[PDB]
Amino acid sequence: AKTAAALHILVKEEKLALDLLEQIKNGADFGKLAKKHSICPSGKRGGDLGEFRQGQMVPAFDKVVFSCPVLEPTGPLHTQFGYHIIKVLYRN
Repeated sequence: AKTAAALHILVKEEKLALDLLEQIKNGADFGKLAKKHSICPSGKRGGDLGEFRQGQMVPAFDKVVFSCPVLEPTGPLHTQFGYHIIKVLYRN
């Protein structure tokens, strides 16, 4: 689509992603979990990038945006920086 609204959490290693995967079902909070675990310069912003086009952050985003349609969180997916879990919205 032209642009998509996406929430993103970047996990350094799968073991933390495994803790993240279980935590959301047991707890359930994608926005707050990004705040708690991102601890990065893009925690406040990466945890809520708003709408952006495929040419901003990372190609793997094209793979998932072309993997699951918007309104359907997907991840954690494989990426060179670690594992990306992304929630897809708007997308237009």
